[PDB]
Amino acid sequence: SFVEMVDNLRGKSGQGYYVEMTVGSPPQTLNILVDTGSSNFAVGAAPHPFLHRYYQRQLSSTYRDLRKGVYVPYTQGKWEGELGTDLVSIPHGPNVTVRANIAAITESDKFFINGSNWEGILGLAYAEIARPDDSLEPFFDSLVKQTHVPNLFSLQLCGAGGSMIIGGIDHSLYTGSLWYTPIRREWYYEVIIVRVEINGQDLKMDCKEYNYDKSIVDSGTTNLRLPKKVFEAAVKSIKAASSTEKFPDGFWLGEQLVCWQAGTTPWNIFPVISLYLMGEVTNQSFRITILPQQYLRPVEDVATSQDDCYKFAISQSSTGTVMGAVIMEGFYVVFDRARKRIGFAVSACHVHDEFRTAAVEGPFVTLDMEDCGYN
Ligand SMILES: CC(F)(F)c1cccc(CN[C@H]2CS(=O)(=O)C[C@@H](Cc3cc(F)c(N)c(Br)c3)[C@@H]2O)c1
Repeated sequence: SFVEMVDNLRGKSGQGYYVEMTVGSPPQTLNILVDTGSSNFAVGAAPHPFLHRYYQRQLSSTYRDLRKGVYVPYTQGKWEGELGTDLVSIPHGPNVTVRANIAAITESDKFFINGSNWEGILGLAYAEIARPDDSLEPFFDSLVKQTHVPNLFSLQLCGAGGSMIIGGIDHSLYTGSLWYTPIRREWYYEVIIVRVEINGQDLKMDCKEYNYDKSIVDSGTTNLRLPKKVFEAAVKSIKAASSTEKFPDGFWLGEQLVCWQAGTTPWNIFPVISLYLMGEVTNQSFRITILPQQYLRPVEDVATSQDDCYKFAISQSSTGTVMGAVIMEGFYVVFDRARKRIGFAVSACHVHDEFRTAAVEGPFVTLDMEDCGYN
């Protein structure tokens, strides 16, 4: 039941969101990062300073060794492992157990994070981007093939963890309309941005620029990441809007804190960002609106806790647009694989203050008939 799956996520935008899973027989419990930006299921399978626990294959009587290796480099971080299959379940997910491919991680570099509380990663994207290649069936594909569970899941990520609902839409997790954008190609969850506004002002670029290389929805990435040209325009607009405030050297590069007296963060001087996504009907679109409460990521540190401190959670990308966790937060996002579309609605934990709120609004119509896809 969906009600049983509500609030089955913990974690952060910055260090990711994780769900409890089990692997092996008898079941070994692990926390697993939920990642719509990759397609491998991999778990720590050897001791590591940052691992609280790990998959012990010798204690699983249902483990099968595939006698093959696998290497996965992400944008940051990488791991190497041995492939096998074993029985996998999600205690606070669907009431099923399936046999799935598992990469047992034996070596890693800057993959595991100190204090994150997860021990593996669940890549929920498509086989096309699986390593070593597309012949390695991803977990969700195995889940759908071996059970009767409908081919879709939804994510409700919440900031200061959320819910992953597998097999259907939980109407209790959103208000207002659910708006759908097509999945352009089934590899990453690739979508098309047709228009960008910052505080109501159109950036006025050829819309292909917004999707340069590609645009994807990626729960495993913290920031909104933008192609260079779009990033520079965004920073220009946000800097102009917040000009009454002085920001530290390096703030706009995303690795320097800015702090304000507790409760006094000047939210109002930062603009809202609107991303218009391609609709299901020709030249119609809808927008999701992003508040500074989203793109200024709070950095919890007891040492700095006399004040409220933030990092700028928009970054320049070399890999195309990435709608990461800070974008997904506050929205109910439906990965409707069966109908090749992604839905957005306002969730119960959407960000807002007394003047402004995150929103999903449509339809909007565009005159120009250009295809905004880059490829
Ligand atoms: C082919 C591939 F593996 F799917 C691939 C390769 C490069 C980029 C992408 C896009 N998705 C990536 C973006 S990322 O910033 O590297 C985070 C990564 C998951 C991840 C890896 C990590 F280490 C750590 N700590 C954390 Br937290 C989270 C996503 O998965 C996918």
